[PDB]
Amino acid sequence: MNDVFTRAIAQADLKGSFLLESDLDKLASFAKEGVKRLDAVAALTNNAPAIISDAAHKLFAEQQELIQPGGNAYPHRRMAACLRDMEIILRYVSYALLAGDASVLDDRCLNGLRETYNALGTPTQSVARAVQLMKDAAMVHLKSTANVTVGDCSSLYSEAATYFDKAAASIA
Amino acid sequence: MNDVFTRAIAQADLKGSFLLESDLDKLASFAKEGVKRLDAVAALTNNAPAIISDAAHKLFAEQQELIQPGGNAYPHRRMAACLRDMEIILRYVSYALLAGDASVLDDRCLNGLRETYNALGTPTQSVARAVQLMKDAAMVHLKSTANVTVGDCSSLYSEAATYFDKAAASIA
Amino acid sequence: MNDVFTRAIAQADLKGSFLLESDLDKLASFAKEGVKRLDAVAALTNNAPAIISDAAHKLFAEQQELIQPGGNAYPHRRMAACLRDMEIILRYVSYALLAGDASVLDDRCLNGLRETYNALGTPTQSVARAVQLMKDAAMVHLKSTANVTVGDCSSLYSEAATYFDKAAASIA
Amino acid sequence: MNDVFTRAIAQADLKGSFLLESDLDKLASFAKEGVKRLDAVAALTNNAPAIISDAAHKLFAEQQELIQPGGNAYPHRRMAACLRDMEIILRYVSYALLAGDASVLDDRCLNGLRETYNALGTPTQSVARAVQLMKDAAMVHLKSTANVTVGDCSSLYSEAATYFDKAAASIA
Amino acid sequence: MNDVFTRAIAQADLKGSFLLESDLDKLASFAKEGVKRLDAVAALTNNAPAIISDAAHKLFAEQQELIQPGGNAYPHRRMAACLRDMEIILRYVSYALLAGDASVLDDRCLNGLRETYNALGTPTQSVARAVQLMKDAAMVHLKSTANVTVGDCSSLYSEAATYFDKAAASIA
Amino acid sequence: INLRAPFTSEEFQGALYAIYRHIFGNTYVMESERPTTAESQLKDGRITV
Amino acid sequence: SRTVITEVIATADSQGRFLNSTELQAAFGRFERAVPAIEAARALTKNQDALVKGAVQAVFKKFPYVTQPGEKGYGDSNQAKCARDIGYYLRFITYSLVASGTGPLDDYVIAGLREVNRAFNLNPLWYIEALNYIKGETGKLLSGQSKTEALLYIDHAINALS
Amino acid sequence: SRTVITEVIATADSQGRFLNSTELQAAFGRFERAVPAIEAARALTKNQDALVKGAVQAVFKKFPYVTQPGEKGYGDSNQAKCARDIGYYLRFITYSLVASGTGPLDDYVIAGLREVNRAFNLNPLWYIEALNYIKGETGKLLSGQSKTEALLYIDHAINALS
Amino acid sequence: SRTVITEVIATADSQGRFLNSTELQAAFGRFERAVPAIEAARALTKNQDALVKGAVQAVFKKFPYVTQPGEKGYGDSNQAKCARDIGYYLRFITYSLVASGTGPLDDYVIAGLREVNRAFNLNPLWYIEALNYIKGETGKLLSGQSKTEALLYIDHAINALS
Amino acid sequence: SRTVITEVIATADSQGRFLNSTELQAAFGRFERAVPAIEAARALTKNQDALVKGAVQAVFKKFPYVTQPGEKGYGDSNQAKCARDIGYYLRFITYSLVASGTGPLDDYVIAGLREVNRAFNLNPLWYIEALNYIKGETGKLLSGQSKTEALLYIDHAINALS
Ligand SMILES: CCC1=C(C)/C(=C/C2=NC(=C\c3[nH]c(/C=C4\NC(=O)[C@H](C)[C@H]4CC)c(C)c3CCC(=O)O)/C(CCC(=O)O)=C2C)NC1=O
Ligand SMILES: CCC1=C(C)/C(=C/C2=NC(=C\c3[nH]c(/C=C4\NC(=O)[C@H](C)[C@H]4CC)c(C)c3CCC(=O)O)/C(CCC(=O)O)=C2C)NC1=O
Ligand SMILES: CCC1=C(C)/C(=C/C2=NC(=C\c3[nH]c(/C=C4\NC(=O)[C@H](C)[C@H]4CC)c(C)c3CCC(=O)O)/C(CCC(=O)O)=C2C)NC1=O
Ligand SMILES: CCC1=C(C)/C(=C/C2=NC(=C\c3[nH]c(/C=C4\NC(=O)[C@H](C)[C@H]4CC)c(C)c3CCC(=O)O)/C(CCC(=O)O)=C2C)NC1=O
Ligand SMILES: CCC1=C(C)/C(=C/C2=NC(=C\c3[nH]c(/C=C4\NC(=O)[C@H](C)[C@H]4CC)c(C)c3CCC(=O)O)/C(CCC(=O)O)=C2C)NC1=O
Ligand SMILES: CCC1=C(C)/C(=C/C2=NC(=C\c3[nH]c(/C=C4\NC(=O)[C@H](C)[C@H]4CC)c(C)c3CCC(=O)O)/C(CCC(=O)O)=C2C)NC1=O
Ligand SMILES: CCC1=C(C)/C(=C/C2=NC(=C\c3[nH]c(/C=C4\NC(=O)[C@H](C)[C@H]4CC)c(C)c3CCC(=O)O)/C(CCC(=O)O)=C2C)NC1=O
Ligand SMILES: CCC1=C(C)/C(=C/C2=NC(=C\c3[nH]c(/C=C4\NC(=O)[C@H](C)[C@H]4CC)c(C)c3CCC(=O)O)/C(CCC(=O)O)=C2C)NC1=O
Ligand SMILES: CCC1=C(C)/C(=C/C2=NC(=C\c3[nH]c(/C=C4\NC(=O)[C@H](C)[C@H]4CC)c(C)c3CCC(=O)O)/C(CCC(=O)O)=C2C)NC1=O
Ligand SMILES: CCC1=C(C)/C(=C/C2=NC(=C\c3[nH]c(/C=C4\NC(=O)[C@H](C)[C@H]4CC)c(C)c3CCC(=O)O)/C(CCC(=O)O)=C2C)NC1=O
Ligand SMILES: CCC1=C(C)/C(=C/C2=NC(=C\c3[nH]c(/C=C4\NC(=O)[C@H](C)[C@H]4CC)c(C)c3CCC(=O)O)/C(CCC(=O)O)=C2C)NC1=O
Repeated sequence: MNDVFTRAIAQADLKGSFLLESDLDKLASFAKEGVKRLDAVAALTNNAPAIISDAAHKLFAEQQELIQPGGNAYPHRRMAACLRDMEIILRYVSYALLAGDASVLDDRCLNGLRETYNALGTPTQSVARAVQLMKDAAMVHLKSTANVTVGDCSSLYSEAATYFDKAAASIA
Repeated sequence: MNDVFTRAIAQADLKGSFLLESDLDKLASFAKEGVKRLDAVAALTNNAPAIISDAAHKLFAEQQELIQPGGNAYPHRRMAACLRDMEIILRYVSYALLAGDASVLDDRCLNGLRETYNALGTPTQSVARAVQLMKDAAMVHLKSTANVTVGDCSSLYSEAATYFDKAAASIA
Repeated sequence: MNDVFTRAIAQADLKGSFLLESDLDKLASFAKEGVKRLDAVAALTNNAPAIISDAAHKLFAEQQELIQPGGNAYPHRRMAACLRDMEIILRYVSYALLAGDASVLDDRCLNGLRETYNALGTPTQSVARAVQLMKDAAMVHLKSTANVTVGDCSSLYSEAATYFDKAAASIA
Repeated sequence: MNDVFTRAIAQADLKGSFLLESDLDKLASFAKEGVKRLDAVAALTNNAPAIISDAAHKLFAEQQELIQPGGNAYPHRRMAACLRDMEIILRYVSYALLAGDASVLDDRCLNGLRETYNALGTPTQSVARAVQLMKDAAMVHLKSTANVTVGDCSSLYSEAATYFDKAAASIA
Repeated sequence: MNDVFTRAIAQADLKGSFLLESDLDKLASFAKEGVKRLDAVAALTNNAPAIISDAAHKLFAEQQELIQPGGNAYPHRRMAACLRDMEIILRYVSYALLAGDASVLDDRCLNGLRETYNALGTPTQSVARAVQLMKDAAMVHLKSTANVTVGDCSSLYSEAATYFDKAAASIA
Repeated sequence: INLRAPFTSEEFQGALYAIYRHIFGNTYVMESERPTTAESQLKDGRITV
Repeated sequence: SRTVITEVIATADSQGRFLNSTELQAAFGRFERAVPAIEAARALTKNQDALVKGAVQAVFKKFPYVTQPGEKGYGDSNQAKCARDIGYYLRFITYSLVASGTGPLDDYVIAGLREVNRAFNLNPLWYIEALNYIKGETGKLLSGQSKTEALLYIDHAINALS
Repeated sequence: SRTVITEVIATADSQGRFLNSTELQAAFGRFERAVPAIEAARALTKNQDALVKGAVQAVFKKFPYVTQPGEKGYGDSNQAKCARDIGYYLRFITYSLVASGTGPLDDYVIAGLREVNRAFNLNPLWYIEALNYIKGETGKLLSGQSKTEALLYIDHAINALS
Repeated sequence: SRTVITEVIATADSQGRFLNSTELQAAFGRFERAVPAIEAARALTKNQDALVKGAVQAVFKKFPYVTQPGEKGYGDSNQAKCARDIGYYLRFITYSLVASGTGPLDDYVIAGLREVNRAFNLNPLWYIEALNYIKGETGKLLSGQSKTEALLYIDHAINALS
Repeated sequence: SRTVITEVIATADSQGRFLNSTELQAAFGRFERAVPAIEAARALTKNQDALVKGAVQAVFKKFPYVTQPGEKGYGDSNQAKCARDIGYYLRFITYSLVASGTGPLDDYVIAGLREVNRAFNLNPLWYIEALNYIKGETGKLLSGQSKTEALLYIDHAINALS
């Protein structure tokens, strides 16, 4: 598994060289902004039930066919699997936010997920829609000014958005 | 796994036949010449560290790209795995030499080795070169006339060369 | 782990003869009261959460010390272990009641149950009291004849009381 | 696991000295009668089920109560277990015979046997009698001078008797 | 396994009360000097092979019967086991030092160590002496003021000595 | 490979080799990654295979 | 109880090694974050009764039917158990603040929570609304990193109950 | 097949180690014992027809009843299968003699023997009688050690049948 | 590689749960310790050539015999490989300083170190002497927390060799 | 210890079967080879003093720097320990010869060799040189197969060292 530091180190090892001063400056800036990054990760973790609940409500309001008999979330076991999956993907998005790298998200969550869903009959368009709705709910929670020090966290917002978008693209 | 005797027996069973007199003569010759085979196997076993060290030195003298950053024996772990591989292959060649049959190389040492190396990304030409170097360094210890009664062991040398070449050709 | 029919068979084979006609009549009577016993077991099974809830309420009403910090039913982990033990005891009582045997009860848990409670430090007399409260709730459920046809069930009630007493006595 | 050679070496290493010329003479003697020992082991192996059957027939013709219901070997599976135990102990006696040492029987067969039979209620006296009956049958089969070169082998008979008697003593 | 904070919370909870002003004072005092304790743990960790080498040299100078044949450190296997045990005990003392509590030293390392040594014939006095010698070397290494900011650490020296003496008393 | 409570050094080391070859999927485990404390507990009899 | 230091030692022990820079830096972060956390614990401890009575009143406001006769919250004993439960929750939140981990929360609350609430028909939403009241009050009883710590632990409790 | 050389190699390979003096001495013992075993196999091969015919007739002598119509030993096909089976047993015994191990008997006759005999209602006592026969004549066909190896293998087959 | 962040994330992942306050505190300590660690890494990067030359000369001073004919220090290739190895250790030490964890050293150097030094007959004491020299020199290149970070990683490598 | 007989019986026990031809032949090879092994044991035991002194001198010739002060071999105590260790190796080689197995060497020397040598900073090349000297002097006063056995066991020890 990787973070920004391990990724840079691996690239330098491939080059066979020391980390350059520009790379050290990039990593210094990363570690400097790490406190904001921890705030964002805590925003994801503390508000996760709300994010999943809002995404699920909007998703099943949009696609009533998913909760009807013959739908892919019809019985309780299928709905529970749906909600479980949503929580798992959000949790690996939070891990990738903390790491600053998407390696854990790719290796663990999105590894063979498209083929799993294809073999299950799970509509991958609807999974991607669910991931988008979680992205929206999360973006509302990470932008919250309450209980933090006001400051510029647009880089974190964009990075979290990239993680969500990469999840939804890998699935669909 | 098979030795020479069980291989003859298996080839005789497909015919529904008892072992012939010529087959029994061949097996009696094999056993009667077995003390030299034991000496050769002891020669491979007792000089195994020397064989592997010599072959490794030559291999990384010819091919510096294996031990450069980015090379496939670069870090200590990859080099350690390389040395394990050489020791394993030499050990199995000694097994085959004792058995008089290559069945233990086919069934065990080379059973999925090419696929292993292909999936890992290991250059199988360099592996075959390592096996060739081990063959070159093992012929010396086989042909060493000290501490043993003198005699004609050209057949044993040829058989050992066929085992080494079988390993090399199954790798590449 | 043997049933009343198997107890009769075991005794018969210990004495080495066939089953006696009086024994055969006793087992026929057991089969005749089998439907009695199945209604009793259904009463135990369907009302099990209610029985355990009532028994726990009464037990922690009459023994407040278990509730307090430092008590044995404190915190949630120990309260859950308490309720789980009550569930296991009631389950075993229903098993024995269906079986018609009490050895199936003593061989099932009661061998290790007491000294497990001792190694933990759990007061065995409080477990006996909990079993007795479960007995009272179980009785007030088996006597309940709503939506069940009416008739004498003195044997079932006596045997259920015997099994509850056996649990509460082997624990304490 | 130990044999005569390893036992002598262990004693010497406890003293911290080399093996003595008397010890070397004794071990050379032991290995000179090795073919005698191989014939004894073959007599035990080739005739093992005949030995077990004869011992079982004699034991049940003597200790009649085991056959009868309520007896130790009465149930058909318990007869199976009886014969299995006899076969196992004969196998380990032949092991100790080939090894030339006794304690290999004591290690993996006899240390955990007495309390096992006591917990199971098996009379150790009957087991010891069964071992002695196998001793007599195997003594008859070992003394058989046909099929083998005639020679004095009283020491082998003494050693086999010591192993059988030690097994019986450990069981009972 | 506990630390000082968890032990304090446990004592508070057994009474059922919030943590007192004195308790929070003591815990904040522990926390403010915790960075001082990190250097003690680092001194233990960074010099562990040197500490164990000095302790082993002095122990086998004092008690030569151990490394003599017949002693319990005589073969390579037993000497390696002895050095491994020194490694283990020093590791657990370092864990106790970082945690501020000896719970890890007693729960995991020393639960049945005396019984193990007694059943194996290890002289527990010798192991306690090895622990004392390790303590002496550890004190020599903790008190080095090179590469650290000079300050009072008699509390850490005392606490480390207590952990070492507790391990020694547990073994002996 | 069956490893009882009492065993010799050869039996122990061979059982360790078999265990690491199967449980780690024929993947190389270097000398630094090998668990010494767990091997010791298994050597004493505190844990079974 | 699983805290920063306990997790440190558990990892090192499981890998059979000494504590090195990774673990020592994690412990360093624990020690640096100690003082706002103990500050929050002190602030929540001084305000025992205000928080607990306010939380009980908040529960009885959000679920008015509970206080009516024939319901779980009717009776003086039930009210006292309201106060006792909210005080237990606050106590373990302060313990977690002290220990720099959810260890006290997991051991004393989160483990066995759902089965106990099922067996006694205690609605987790009551406690969730009480904890939300505690959060709102802590928002002003504390400031800065102490407030962040307290909120993190209260939200862990909530998400365990939700 | 389980032979001396094969078990040597397999035991060394299971521990991931080279062939040492112990295993080389075992191999030496095999290579020395080859001469008696191979010429015993030679003798058994040269006399296969007489041995098999005598074995079939010995089975018919110790079990007269099977010869009568309506049961196993009746008919040309059944007796041809008797001869074929006894030839199979002799063939794999000679195989084991040559290979210096019970491997061929273990892998070709003994693995799956009871299930097959049970399914086809074949008495192991017939084959035991045939092998006791073959044992008796291999006594006089062979002298010295060769007799010894031949009889170890024949008795191994008999023990497998019982 | 095993860093503070990576162990945090792997712990939460193996437990199937979100990152809680304890792990955020560990991460916070990492992000703080980064400033001295990156400063130490930059200082060691500037002076890598001087450090390598000094370490090689220290190795030759403490083991004067290796440079003698017939031993591993004789020839220009062997001493070039000396300089290469010291460069490797220094580079991976700076990697572990940047990464805030022993991961680069464990993965790239320590994993396989013993087998390799044993196969090629490299004495670990040579590298221990070189690393002790580098330790002494960085004692003069750095100060404060940079010094202790660099020293901790250096003697992690040293204990790995011994 | 791992001898021919012990490996035989262990393999037979692991399958839960009796001892048969494929095991008796291995034991036969052991009994055949016993005579050269015991003769080699007598030869190595009679000449043990000269062998040990010559081996120590060979070590000090090949590694002269060891004798210089501040090195491992300086001092009479260290050199006495050298003589003691070479005597240990020779004694266990004699044991292994007698038992016809690597069992004595494995149990008393090989098991734990690397860790013990690393902890006390003992160079395996010293012992390799001493065993090479013992091999050379075993080239004399041993003839034929006994010399072969002694050389095989010494080469086993050397291979374990390196
Ligand atoms: C086949 C088995 C199955 C069951 C049993 C089932 C129950 C169920 N009911 C739901 C909606 C709902 N169900 C209720 C419950 C009712 N509404 C109120 O009028 C009453 C008080 C109460 C009935 C006693 C409510 C309030 C919702 C809306 C919750 C929301 O906003 O998502 C949902 C969420 C998805 C949706 O329909 O929007 C499920 C999964 N679903 C299943 O697939
Ligand atoms: C217990 C675990 C832990 C956490 C959670 C933590 C977060 C943390 N956030 C901080 C401030 C901050 N936090 C943020 C981030 C917020 N501001 C923006 O509006 C966004 C809405 C949002 C991020 C998405 C910002 C911008 C600062 C100011 C510090 C700076 O800009 O350098 C600080 C520095 C002290 C302060 O200025 O208040 C810390 C230590 N540290 C820890 O050890
Ligand atoms: C990335 C981690 C890594 C390390 C650390 C590493 C060390 C390393 N150094 C080597 C060469 C060497 N290294 C040395 C050691 C130095 N030379 C002498 O001048 C000094 C006395 C001595 C000072 C320490 C020697 C003598 C060799 C030659 C090896 C040989 O020919 O046998 C080799 C053998 C392969 C080769 O031919 O290059 C390795 C594996 N390799 C790695 O992949
Ligand atoms: C049947 C017995 C057997 C064999 C033969 C065997 C070979 C083998 N070699 C492996 C790795 C390896 N093998 C090599 C060796 C190559 N490097 C090149 O420079 C050399 C030319 C060449 C060796 C001479 C290397 C470097 C690796 C590690 C690959 C990596 O770490 O990515 C692996 C994967 C295990 C792992 O990577 O941890 C196997 C299975 N395994 C077995 O159980
Ligand atoms: C413990 C393990 C063990 C070993 C190693 C062993 C070897 C062994 N080597 C022998 C002689 C011999 N050894 C050899 C082999 C050598 N001749 C050439 O120099 C080759 C370079 C080399 C083989 C590649 C030869 C040709 C003989 C002559 C005996 C014969 O050919 O029959 C003999 C028979 C003695 C004789 O009649 O001369 C044995 C038993 N025996 C054992 O029990
Ligand atoms: C699937 C489980 C199951 C149930 C639910 C069940 C009910 C049941 N009870 C029966 C007889 C009966 N069972 C009872 C038992 C009752 N006496 C008291 O009122 C108690 C409330 C209760 C016992 C605790 C009685 C009184 C009768 C009828 C009298 C008789 O024929 O003996 C019968 C046989 C009558 C028929 O089918 O025509 C059934 C099916 N039987 C079952 O196998
Ligand atoms: C393949 C397995 C194998 C076996 C079975 C074996 C036994 C064996 N028994 C032998 C003769 C013998 N066999 C015995 C056995 C005794 N004789 C008495 O009648 C007793 C009943 C019996 C006690 C067990 C004796 C005493 C000798 C002669 C010993 C000698 O050669 O000095 C011989 C030497 C025959 C010769 O070459 O002239 C061998 C090799 N060796 C093997 O490698
Ligand atoms: C929970 C942490 C833990 C501890 C503490 C531990 C110690 C430990 N030491 C043991 C044996 C041993 N311990 C020693 C050490 C002593 N012998 C004396 O000679 C010396 C004075 C002294 C060395 C300083 C020795 C030599 C043995 C082997 C005894 C034997 O094989 O008979 C054993 C049992 C067998 C083994 O694995 O070797 C354990 C479990 N193992 C663990 O997993
Ligand atoms: C990577 C892991 C890590 C370590 C190792 C670490 C150590 C560390 N030691 C420090 C000072 C110190 N270091 C010590 C050490 C003591 N001084 C005495 O000479 C004793 C011999 C010795 C006991 C070992 C002391 C007493 C202080 C002063 C602490 C204070 O001012 O409160 C400081 C603060 C420097 C400052 O701001 O003034 C740190 C961060 N921090 C970390 O994150
Ligand atoms: C250490 C952690 C811990 C907690 C938190 C805990 C909660 C708890 N509260 C209980 C009683 C209770 N607690 C309440 C609380 C309710 N009252 C209503 O007014 C409110 C809506 C609501 C408060 C928010 C009620 C109604 C009961 C009675 C439940 C019953 O007996 O059925 C009980 C059952 C004890 C008994 O029956 O004697 C438990 C286990 N127990 C623990 O060991
Ligand atoms: C029975 C198997 C066995 C062996 C083989 C063995 C070797 C051995 N030799 C030792 C001492 C030693 N042995 C030597 C040997 C050196 N002296 C120099 O003249 C030579 C160059 C060189 C020998 C070739 C030295 C220097 C020491 C002292 C190590 C020290 O304590 O610093 C020690 C440590 C003694 C202690 O506990 O203090 C061991 C374990 N021990 C055993 O139980």
